[PDB]
Amino acid sequence: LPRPSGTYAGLPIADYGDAPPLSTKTMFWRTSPEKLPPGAWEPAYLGSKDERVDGPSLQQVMRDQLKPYSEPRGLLPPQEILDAVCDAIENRLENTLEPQKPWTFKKACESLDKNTSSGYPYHKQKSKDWTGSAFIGDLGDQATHANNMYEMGKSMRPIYTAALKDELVKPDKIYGKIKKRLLWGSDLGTMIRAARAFGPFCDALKETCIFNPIRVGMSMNEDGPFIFARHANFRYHMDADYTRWDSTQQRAILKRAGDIMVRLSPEPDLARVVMDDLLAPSLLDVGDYKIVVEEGLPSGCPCTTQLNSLAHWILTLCAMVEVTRVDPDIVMQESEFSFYGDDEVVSTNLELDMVKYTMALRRYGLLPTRADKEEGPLERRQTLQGISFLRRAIVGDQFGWYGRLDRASIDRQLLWTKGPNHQNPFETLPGHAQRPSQLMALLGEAAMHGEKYYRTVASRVSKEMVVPRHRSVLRWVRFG
Amino acid sequence: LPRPSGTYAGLPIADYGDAPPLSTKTMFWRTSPEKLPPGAWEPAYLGSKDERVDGPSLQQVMRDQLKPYSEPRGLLPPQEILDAVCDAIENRLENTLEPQKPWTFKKACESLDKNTSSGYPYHKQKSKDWTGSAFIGDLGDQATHANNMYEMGKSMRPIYTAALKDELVKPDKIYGKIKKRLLWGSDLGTMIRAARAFGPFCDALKETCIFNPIRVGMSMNEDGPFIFARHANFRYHMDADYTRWDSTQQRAILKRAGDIMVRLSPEPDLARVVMDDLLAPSLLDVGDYKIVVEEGLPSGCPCTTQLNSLAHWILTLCAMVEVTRVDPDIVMQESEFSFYGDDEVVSTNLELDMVKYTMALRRYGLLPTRADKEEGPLERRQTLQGISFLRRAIVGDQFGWYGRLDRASIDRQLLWTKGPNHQNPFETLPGHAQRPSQLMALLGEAAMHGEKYYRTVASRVSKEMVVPRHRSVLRWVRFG
Ligand SMILES: NC(=O)c1ncn([C@@H]2O[C@H](CO)[C@@H](O)[C@H]2O)n1
Ligand SMILES: NC(=O)c1ncn([C@@H]2O[C@H](CO)[C@@H](O)[C@H]2O)n1
Ligand SMILES: [Mg+2]
Ligand SMILES: [Mg+2]
Repeated sequence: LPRPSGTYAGLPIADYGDAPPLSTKTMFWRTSPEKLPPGAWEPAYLGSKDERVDGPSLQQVMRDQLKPYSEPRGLLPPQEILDAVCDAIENRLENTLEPQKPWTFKKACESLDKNTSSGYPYHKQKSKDWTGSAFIGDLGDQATHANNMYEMGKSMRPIYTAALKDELVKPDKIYGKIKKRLLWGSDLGTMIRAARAFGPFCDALKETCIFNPIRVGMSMNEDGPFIFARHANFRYHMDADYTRWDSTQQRAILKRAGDIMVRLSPEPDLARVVMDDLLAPSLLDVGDYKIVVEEGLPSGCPCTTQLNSLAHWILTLCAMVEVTRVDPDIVMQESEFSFYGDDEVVSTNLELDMVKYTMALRRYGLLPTRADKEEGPLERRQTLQGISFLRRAIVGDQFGWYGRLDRASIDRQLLWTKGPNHQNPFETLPGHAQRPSQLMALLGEAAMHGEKYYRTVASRVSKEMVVPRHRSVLRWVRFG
Repeated sequence: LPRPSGTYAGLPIADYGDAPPLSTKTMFWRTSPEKLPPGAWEPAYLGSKDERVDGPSLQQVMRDQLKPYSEPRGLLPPQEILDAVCDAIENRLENTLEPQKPWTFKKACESLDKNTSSGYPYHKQKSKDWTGSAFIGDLGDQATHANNMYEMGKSMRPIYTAALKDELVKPDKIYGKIKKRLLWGSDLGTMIRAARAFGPFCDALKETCIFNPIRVGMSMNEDGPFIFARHANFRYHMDADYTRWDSTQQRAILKRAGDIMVRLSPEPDLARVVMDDLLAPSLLDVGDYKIVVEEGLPSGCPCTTQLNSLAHWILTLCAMVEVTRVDPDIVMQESEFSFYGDDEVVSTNLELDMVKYTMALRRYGLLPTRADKEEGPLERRQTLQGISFLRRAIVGDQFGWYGRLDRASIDRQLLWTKGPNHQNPFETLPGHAQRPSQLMALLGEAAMHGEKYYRTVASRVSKEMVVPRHRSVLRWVRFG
């Protein structure tokens, strides 16, 4: 790790790799031996061992995912606008966030998801070194060292591990041009430091997820109705529907978001050291090599999705301010935003030139796309109905607004179920005894589509009855 | 109690009275010996012993309050409209209310406010016969008999006790034309029966107070923002601001509201017996006599304020349906209502002829009044801002909507404090050690008016410090 030399997928090699091989397995199993409807989604490509198609290696698929990181960046928004929007944003957070006490090492440790990997360098499930209150063994060593560096304000180089997302995808991403989504896996030391540094801010932010636009932490079922009611106070509604959000980010933008997180943290000088590490040119371990990724979002650790949401807030406000020429905090008097990483809903009373708005977005290097996928510009509508958020269509009736999962995704979840990793997606789980709460929730989702549809998906079990009456589950899913 | 003969205050005497004399005391004490600002509110008239003015007897003041009950009633809304709106209303409640289990005698008993009177015939504070889990002694006898009548579906005649409200009033109601507000005090037996009958429905209703328009049970601070956000989804806003709501009610309207409560109750046949008793010509004990009050609202027991809110819903929908000619449930797709007894906010997208709307209201015998108190018709506005609800002005900024208590009422609460009953309102409590949470809440209210105003009312103590910074209490009062 002196200085880089060599190139992989268009990016500089900084070191030999330590990551385990990409997974060739999926967690999805068919729920029935029957034949899939034509055009059905299926688990993403499993690589050379994947019986369904002869395709490239997982590594080559990953190589494709890394291309956008060497694309030239877009332009910075005009400096004066950028400063004004960041100030307005930080100021809104000062007026809303409840000041927090610092997180302990112990709190940082309990916060981590114990079911995912520790990443570099042990790449073991976190629970495997977890007593219930602390990390011991290898993980305990790594945790404790990182924590000492944190308290001394000393810098550590994060090391991320590249992976590919096991998820259902439309058949074309398997039988046409193979595509599978890139994942950044943080290292345990970095997760510890980020958690201690930023946990307080993130908790304060979540408590605020209804009246601030960063919606991370919200309950669709509990908060959706209030949040959507808010959006509906405004005349115009839209969704830029971005392509490649994370890989098109500018670190310079991310650093402005980071500055805000730092200043709003209980231990700002300790949190600066950590943020500077997160945002410095990143080491990504693709297996054979660790490569240097200077640009785009390094999406590994616990609080990046808030960092990303914050960057999104900054950009959206920048574009709106540039076009309408109204002050960032005045725009926020006339608008309601929802952000969750790249996911967005923007509602405003302001009269926005959509051609200019799209061009500004594209100029910052973002890739917004129209619903109909035709050559731009973005459209705006005068009804919230039809826009979506967190994968749920936004619906309004006489009782209020709410998020509804579309019939296709409901159908899909009836066709697949989660289980241990395996090679052949079309295998049926022999367990024939799953889906406790899952099923119930699916009844909930379906009830919201009317009795006709609900009666069909009440099909059914098992392989314990019986079907709750439609009225009853509809009432239960919408109301207290 | 055979049949009526004789007249008191224009109403028929049915029996000799048993009520204690009207109170000559107030619970309010000055917080300081200083002289009141001119025009300051003061506790209502205390009768012949009231040092501040030579005025009539409390009884004569009450006699005046009873006049509206012998006024001829207004017209019933056209039958076809009345049926349609009631059906739409009952139907909305069916789709929203979570079905309930019957209340036990024990549950009915614990629900009662133990700090108020038992009314007829013991007129003792309820706590005085209360073990912590059951009524013993006299109250136990009365409770247990009423409860047996309830379970056998047997009818009892309610007996209400007239009182006059001890509250702060504008000086003119003390030094000009004396006025003091009539109160109906239910009898313990009736409270038991109404509670067992209607408690389930009322609890189911309260759980629903955000997405149904009967707002009884709401928290201004917690629910206000969501509720007001809902209202703000609509274009037009208004408030009929009624005079003498309760005394202008038609029992026939109240019975339609009652029918709905009955059918939506877990023990409908038992609840019918009770509702028929509540709504039958009522015995009101004014001291010397029990008089028969056939019309207006008998506002005694636990659930009348929901009954009254429901009647209000019926009337408002009737007037809107009559004028706009759109179906009651379609009106409820295009509107948001809030009702709390006579207190109302009506928001709609519908294009309402306000002349026709006022005339329809007046025809049902209601007395809506304009903000400026000039000869009608009611106005509508296009902003919610400026309308009030539950005595709090409705305010909206970039964070959302919320209820704010006006500076005058805040000032007032600094000038008076609650204490034991006494004769001279200008006496200062010698206790000089009160107002724990009270003060804090007052800081909250004042913070919402800006730092300038907030700094002044931070005056202050005591007679423990210190003043929380304005930012801090503003944040605490608006947000989580
Ligand atoms: N489309 C969505 O709802 C979503 N979820 C997460 N992210 C953001 O994208 C990153 C990687 O997917 C995360 O860390 C978040 O910042 N976006
Ligand atoms: N103005 C208000 O907010 C209010 N509060 C209560 N009521 C109704 O009026 C009756 C007597 O005041 C109660 O039982 C309720 O039905 N109105
Ligand atoms: Mg969206
Ligand atoms: Mg009002």
